[PDB]
Amino acid sequence: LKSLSLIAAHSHITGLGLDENLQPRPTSEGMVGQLQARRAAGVILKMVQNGTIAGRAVLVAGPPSTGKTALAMGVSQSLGKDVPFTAIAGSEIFSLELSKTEALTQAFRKSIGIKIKEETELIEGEVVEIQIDTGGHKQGKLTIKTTDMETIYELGNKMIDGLTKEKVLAGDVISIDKASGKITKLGRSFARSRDYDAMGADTRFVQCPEGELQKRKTVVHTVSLHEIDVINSRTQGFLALFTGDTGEIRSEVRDQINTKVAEWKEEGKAEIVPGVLFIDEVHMLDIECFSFINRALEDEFAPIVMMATNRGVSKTRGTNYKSPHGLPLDLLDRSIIITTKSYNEQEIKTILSIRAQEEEVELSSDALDLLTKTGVETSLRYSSNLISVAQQIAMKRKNNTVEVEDVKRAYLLFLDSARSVKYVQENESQYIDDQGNVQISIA
Amino acid sequence: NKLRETNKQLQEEFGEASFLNFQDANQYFKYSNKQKLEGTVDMLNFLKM
Amino acid sequence: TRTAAHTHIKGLGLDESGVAKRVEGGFVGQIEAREACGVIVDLIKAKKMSGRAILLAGGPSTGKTALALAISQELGPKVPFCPLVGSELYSVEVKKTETLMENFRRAIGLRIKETKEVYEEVTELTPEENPLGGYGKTISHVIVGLKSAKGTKTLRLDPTIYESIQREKVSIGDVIYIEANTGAVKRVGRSDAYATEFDLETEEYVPLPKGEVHKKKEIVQDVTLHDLDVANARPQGGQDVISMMGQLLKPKKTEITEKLRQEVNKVVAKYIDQGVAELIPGVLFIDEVNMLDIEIFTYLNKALESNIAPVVVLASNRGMTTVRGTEDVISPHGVPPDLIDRLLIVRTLPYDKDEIRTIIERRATVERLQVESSALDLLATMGTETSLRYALQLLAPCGILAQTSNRKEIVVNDVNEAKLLFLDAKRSTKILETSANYL
Amino acid sequence: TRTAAHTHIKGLGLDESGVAKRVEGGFVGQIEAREACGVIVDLIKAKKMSGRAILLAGGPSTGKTALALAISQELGPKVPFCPLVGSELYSVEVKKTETLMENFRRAIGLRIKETKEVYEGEVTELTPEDAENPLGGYGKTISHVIVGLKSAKGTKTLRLDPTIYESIQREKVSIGDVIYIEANTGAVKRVRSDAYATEFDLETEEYVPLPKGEVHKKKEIVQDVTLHDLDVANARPQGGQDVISMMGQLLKPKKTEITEKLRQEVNKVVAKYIDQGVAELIPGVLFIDEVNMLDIEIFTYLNKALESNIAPVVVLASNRGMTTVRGTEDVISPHGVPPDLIDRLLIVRTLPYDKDEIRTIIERRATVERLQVESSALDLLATMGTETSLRYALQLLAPCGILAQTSNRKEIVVNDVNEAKLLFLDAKRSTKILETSANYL
Ligand SMILES: Nc1ncnc2c1ncn2[C@@H]1O[C@H](COP(=O)(O)OP(=O)(O)O)[C@@H](O)[C@H]1O
Ligand SMILES: Nc1ncnc2c1ncn2[C@@H]1O[C@H](COP(=O)(O)OP(=O)(O)O)[C@@H](O)[C@H]1O
Ligand SMILES: Nc1ncnc2c1ncn2[C@@H]1O[C@H](COP(=O)(O)OP(=O)(O)O)[C@@H](O)[C@H]1O
Ligand SMILES: [Mg+2]
Ligand SMILES: [Mg+2]
Ligand SMILES: [Mg+2]
Repeated sequence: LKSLSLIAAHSHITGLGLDENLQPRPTSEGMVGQLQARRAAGVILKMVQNGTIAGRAVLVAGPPSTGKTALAMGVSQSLGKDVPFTAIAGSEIFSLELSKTEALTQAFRKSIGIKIKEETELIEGEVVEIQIDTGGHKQGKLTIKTTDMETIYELGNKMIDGLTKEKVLAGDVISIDKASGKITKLGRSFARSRDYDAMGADTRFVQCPEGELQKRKTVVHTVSLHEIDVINSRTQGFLALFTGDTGEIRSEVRDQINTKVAEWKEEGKAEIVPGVLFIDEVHMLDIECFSFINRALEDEFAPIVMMATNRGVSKTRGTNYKSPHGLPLDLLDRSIIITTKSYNEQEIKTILSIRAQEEEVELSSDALDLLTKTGVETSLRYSSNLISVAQQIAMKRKNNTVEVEDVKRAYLLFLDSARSVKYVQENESQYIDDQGNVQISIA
Repeated sequence: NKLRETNKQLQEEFGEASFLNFQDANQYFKYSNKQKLEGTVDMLNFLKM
Repeated sequence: TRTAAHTHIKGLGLDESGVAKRVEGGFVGQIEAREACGVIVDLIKAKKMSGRAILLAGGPSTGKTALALAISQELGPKVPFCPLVGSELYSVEVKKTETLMENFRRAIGLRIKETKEVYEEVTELTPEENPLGGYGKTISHVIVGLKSAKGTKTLRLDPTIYESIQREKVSIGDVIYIEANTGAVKRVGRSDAYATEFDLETEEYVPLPKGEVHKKKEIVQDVTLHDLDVANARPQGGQDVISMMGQLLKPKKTEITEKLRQEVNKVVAKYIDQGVAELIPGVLFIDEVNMLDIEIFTYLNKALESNIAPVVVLASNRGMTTVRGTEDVISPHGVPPDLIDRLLIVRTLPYDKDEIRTIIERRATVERLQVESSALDLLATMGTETSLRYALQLLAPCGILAQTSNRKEIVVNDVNEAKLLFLDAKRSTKILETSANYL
Repeated sequence: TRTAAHTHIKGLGLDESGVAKRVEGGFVGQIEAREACGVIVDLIKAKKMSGRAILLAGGPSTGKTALALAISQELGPKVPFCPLVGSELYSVEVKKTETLMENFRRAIGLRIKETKEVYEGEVTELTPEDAENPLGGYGKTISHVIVGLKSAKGTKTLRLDPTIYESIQREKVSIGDVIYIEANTGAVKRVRSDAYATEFDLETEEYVPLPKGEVHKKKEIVQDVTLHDLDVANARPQGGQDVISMMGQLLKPKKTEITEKLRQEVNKVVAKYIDQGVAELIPGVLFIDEVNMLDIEIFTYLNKALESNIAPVVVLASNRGMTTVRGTEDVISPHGVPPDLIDRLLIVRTLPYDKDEIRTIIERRATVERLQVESSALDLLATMGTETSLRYALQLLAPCGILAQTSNRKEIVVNDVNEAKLLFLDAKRSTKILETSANYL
């Protein structure tokens, strides 16, 4: 209902096609193939909603375009609401106004959620009439009214002073805290609704409340730990969640608020919920961040952390050795690896068909087969991008269907990555080299 | 709905002010009703926005 | 009446049914690229599907920037268009990825509609008392009157508006317009009715407004979400503490959080669901993308799978180079292969002698200059021999030399002298390598 | 009800006279390391001399962090413990040395204990007792002020010095409803009685009850803070509308280079207070995990700082061998620590476990999280725990429990762990796949 989306790169993924005993369906909710990875993801999910053990590291491997982010999107859709899911890439950790360790700590505190229950008692929209008086400390007893309920209440000097600030005719209905708080204007009644030829932005006509004004209602409140720390970081820091100037909060609010949340949990009025923190593009990161993650995995309030990468054995950012998987061996020791194999021709056909129907594109069978053949030759993302341009060129030819020749025209229009590489190889002199050498004189 | 009823009241009052010098010539109270009706209905449209 | 290597490109010159002729829109040659880019314009104009990227490759002086400008012209002045270069991403105030995110949000715009009823000299004003309480003194009501042109009308209001107009410091006999939405009123000025009240004055004469006592006008506004979230985050106000502090705070932009993005997305979603707002996806242009870095490229992938990602177009001229930040990664156009897998490639080709000659003709025509046939024919000779841009720039000094000897047209010896006066790259480096006096 | 690789360690499990048994405190194996850690615990408990440091070396997953956590548990909830990692020392706001020094001081705490004497209750009548003026005068000269007292389990009546006339000038509670006075210092404190809650249908102040217990109370107050909090509060401003306070309210108070003169002043005041017999300083323990991430500048500043008077006892952890310490390249050193720093502290050696130790560890891990594992499945778990790693086996328990839950069986079976091992790959198999393929994986 609140989908402002035009599309998404993977919007067909809505949960995981599992069942009672967690068996991956062959095709369900924009997801095809890689059954073992889906079963592992379902196991991790059930672990997450178990919510009884923390500090687990799970790593997702695979070649490019294998759909490792597809699993993350699927599990995020599966868990849905009431559980935080922070999708963070590896590049935003580099801030020049905040230590990388501090940013990682903020992310970790973000992924943990806490809900609390609180109950307020208040009389709403019942202040009817003010009977001022002998003199001094006047209006010591005035009635209250709703559309269905009335009562007379006596007022003291303190309540007289409270009413003195922003005095009202009391012919309207005003809500005042019976819980020894303050007053809150609700608006104006219908009697004076036709009293102004011009309007403002201070008071608006308000309905007379229905039922008894007195009400002691309880409210649940959900918030993550990072916000609850930043709110006590300074005298007032509600802008920090908006402006973004956290300011590297010192490690005194953290432990004291951990003790506070433990006390709240023991009182039973607050319930914690361990969310999932997902990190895409992990292979670029500093070794200091890796060690900090190594330690932070041991914390009691450690959310489930899932990593995604595609590089194999390569240099790590911060060292001079080509470590396998792009990560230090220590981190690999304390993690769980879920490899993903390549994709198949039938899987390619199903994925391309799902993409085509996602953007409500009518596709001829032969054009779909040609797209599958190309996606076997080149990457599948190539055809998953060419589908839209083929639809556009078919529209330009005034035929609703995507004929084969339209797809061929789209293919001939845009170069393949390999085709572009080959053409550059043929025309090295024309382009500019890495040594600053280039030729522009044809003759 | 009441103010739309006042629109209808204006219509029955005088033809959206068409019959002012021929029908409403000798009655001024209905004139003062007609000034209120459309103004208040436009104000209540503003109130609904 | 001035140009800088452009502004003679009027659109893409693509006819109906997607066809490009030879000479149109100040554009010649490279038909297939224009066809493809027109298809891209159609896709953007569909406004259905967003989040794509397209990179075009070619040699120097090929018309890539011209292609992008043709795209922007074809789209029109309604859809936002944010040109950019790789270097501007770097900053000393916030992260590179963050600045990329402000640009990303700046690319997409939104058109909003709203109607306003306003009331517009002033006949009189008078407040109406016993507060029936501990308050000192107040007025039960305030009655005022507005003159305007299309008849006058009295007005009854609350002493809050009386206070506001008192703070506006407006004379009793004056012209006033009052906002019905919130009650904000500003001093329009001394109305024309009370002209020459004294011999000498300073207040503006402010001719009396011609219209009804109350006027309703329709306002259509086109803004981007980037203005929206910075407006949300930045505080406002008058004398309140944070207001003065921000007034003296040197408001440097700092790391807009994603919570504002979620909130504004929710609000605009419910507004477009109501049907008052319409979202217009834009196109963001990054010229000379080889200057970016690995971090920017990876976060570019991540932002490219985002929900409200606008269509972006990339430009480069590098070949089998090594992408900055690393040294072991040799990739075409200095773009990492994972990013290359995520967009399309449009090829562009060098021109010929005939095409260069036609470019010279067009460029001479737009600047209101006369070129002799033989002079233009020889201009094409070192246009091909050295470069197109050298001959393109040579034209204005030749025109100046023609102005020297009082002749509107341009002759062969004039351009020969111009070539002798100003050297090209090849001749300059020849002199540099020949000499040994630090030159 | 949740754990993360730890919290099953209940202290060090060291008996009297320093002896460690096999199974205790969730700890098995590495007897001598536990003995040395208990020795260090006793040395810290001596609270006599400070500045000593110790580093412990070993292979990965050898329980170093477990040993540190056990030490922290043994010390108790009074002496402060400051966990830290080498990377956390870096910052973009202050110097690294400033962060190190402030953490050093954050390690050491201070306990202050004191007692106050208070008379409280309900006052039947608040009226001073007039008397003749000793000097030739007139009017009314108060000699004493009688104060009524009324509390649950104890009630009296007493009189006070008429100097409280200014104290009684502003209380705004009631006619002697609930009061709070001091003997030596006097003063008053607004505290209405619950007996008048229902007399008014509305009330914006929650009625307070009468004091319970003796009408006079001698209650003690104990506070435990660190000197870092002390001099942070000393440096940080306070107050309300004054210029400095309002400026700091919008200044985003980033920490910046607390000067040494404040350190000297707080040292002087705490010294004079402990000499006064009212304060007791408690040296703490500070933990730098994964010290190989540090740099030469931090190492040299550490060498300088550990010679200071109030340097707390620190514990260092590393798992490097013949490595090159960061910052430089020519310095080859064990554990990536410069030799001069090594010369200033002792080394504790840890040793790898065996098959039986790994099996016992897996048994403890199964028991703590309320799981049931068959003996054959447990033995198999031990088999690839030895074959690949202990941490992989420890992590694999939860997925096996999930698979068992899928088919509705509380226990765990061999084929369950076979399926779990098939689903989740270890490091060696993963790098085998990585080296076999050529599609960028
Ligand atoms: N198994 C799959 N089921 C459905 N869609 C898939 C699958 N694998 C890949 N895709 C599609 O491929 C696109 C890109 O996949 P992505 O996760 O970015 O690849 P990588 O694993 O290289 O990150 C996604 O939009 C997704 O829709
Ligand atoms: N077909 C064309 N018609 C008109 N002008 C052109 C054409 N091709 C290139 N130009 C000129 O070339 C310039 C753009 O060069 P461009 O190809 O963008 O350089 P680069 O290849 O370095 O991006 C523009 O000023 C434009 O006037
Ligand atoms: N004797 C032991 N008793 C209980 N748990 C142990 C023991 N030895 C190691 N562990 C486990 O090993 C983990 C700590 O590994 P550790 O040796 O600290 O790694 P590193 O060598 O990298 O510091 C803890 O989760 C703990 O449960
Ligand atoms: Mg990888
Ligand atoms: Mg160009
Ligand atoms: Mg350890």
